[PDB]
Amino acid sequence: SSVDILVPDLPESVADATVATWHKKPGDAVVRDEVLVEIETDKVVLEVPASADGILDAVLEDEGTTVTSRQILGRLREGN
Repeated sequence: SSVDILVPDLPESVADATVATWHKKPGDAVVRDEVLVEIETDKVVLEVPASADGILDAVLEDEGTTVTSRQILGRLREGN
Protein backbone atom coordinates (compact mmCIF):
# COMPACT_ATOMS: atom_id res chain seq x y z
CA SER A 1 0.00 0.00 0.00
CA SER A 2 1.75 3.20 -1.14
CA VAL A 3 0.95 6.48 -2.94
CA ASP A 4 0.72 4.96 -6.42
CA ILE A 5 0.86 8.35 -8.15
CA LEU A 6 1.45 8.77 -11.90
CA VAL A 7 0.80 11.43 -14.58
CA PRO A 8 -2.62 10.63 -16.08
CA ASP A 9 -3.12 14.34 -16.86
CA LEU A 10 -2.44 13.62 -20.57
CA PRO A 11 -3.92 16.85 -21.96
CA GLU A 12 -3.22 17.02 -25.71
CA SER A 13 0.51 16.26 -26.11
CA VAL A 14 2.95 13.47 -25.19
CA ALA A 15 6.40 15.02 -25.73
CA ASP A 16 7.64 13.58 -22.41
CA ALA A 17 7.95 15.81 -19.32
CA THR A 18 9.89 16.29 -16.06
CA VAL A 19 9.03 16.21 -12.32
CA ALA A 20 9.99 19.83 -11.59
CA THR A 21 9.86 19.24 -7.81
CA TRP A 22 7.89 17.10 -5.32
CA HIS A 23 6.62 18.52 -2.01
CA LYS A 24 6.81 15.46 0.25
CA LYS A 25 9.56 15.08 2.88
CA PRO A 26 11.30 11.74 3.44
CA GLY A 27 8.51 9.60 4.94
CA ASP A 28 5.98 12.39 5.57
CA ALA A 29 2.38 11.59 6.60
CA VAL A 30 -0.46 13.63 5.02
CA VAL A 31 -4.21 13.02 5.52
CA ARG A 32 -7.04 14.07 3.16
CA ASP A 33 -4.68 15.82 0.69
CA GLU A 34 -1.13 14.61 -0.04
CA VAL A 35 1.76 16.10 -2.04
CA LEU A 36 1.06 17.76 -5.40
CA VAL A 37 4.39 17.39 -7.20
CA GLU A 38 4.93 19.58 -10.28
CA ILE A 39 6.04 17.96 -13.54
CA GLU A 40 6.72 19.62 -16.92
CA THR A 41 4.59 18.68 -19.95
CA ASP A 42 5.89 21.48 -22.20
CA LYS A 43 4.67 24.64 -20.39
CA VAL A 44 1.86 22.64 -18.79
CA VAL A 45 3.06 21.44 -15.37
CA LEU A 46 0.48 19.03 -13.92
CA GLU A 47 0.27 18.06 -10.23
CA VAL A 48 0.08 14.82 -8.21
CA PRO A 49 -2.31 15.07 -5.25
CA ALA A 50 -2.36 11.79 -3.26
CA SER A 51 -5.10 11.38 -0.66
CA ALA A 52 -3.30 10.34 2.55
CA ASP A 53 -0.09 8.81 3.92
CA GLY A 54 2.30 10.40 1.40
CA ILE A 55 5.14 8.96 3.57
CA LEU A 56 7.80 9.42 0.87
CA ASP A 57 9.05 5.82 0.72
CA ALA A 58 9.63 5.14 -3.00
CA VAL A 59 9.93 8.15 -5.34
CA LEU A 60 11.06 6.58 -8.64
CA GLU A 61 10.74 10.06 -10.17
CA ASP A 62 12.69 12.19 -7.70
CA GLU A 63 12.23 15.75 -9.07
CA GLY A 64 13.84 15.75 -12.54
CA THR A 65 13.21 12.11 -13.50
CA THR A 66 11.85 11.93 -17.07
CA VAL A 67 8.14 11.18 -17.24
CA THR A 68 5.13 11.92 -19.47
CA SER A 69 1.32 11.66 -19.30
CA ARG A 70 0.96 8.00 -18.28
CA GLN A 71 4.24 7.12 -16.53
CA ILE A 72 4.47 6.90 -12.72
CA LEU A 73 6.20 9.45 -10.45
CA GLY A 74 6.73 6.73 -7.84
CA ARG A 75 5.01 5.19 -4.81
CA LEU A 76 5.10 6.47 -1.24
CA ARG A 77 2.81 5.01 1.45
CA GLU A 78 -0.94 4.45 1.95
CA GLY A 79 -3.54 2.40 3.86
CA ASN A 80 -7.07 1.02 3.38
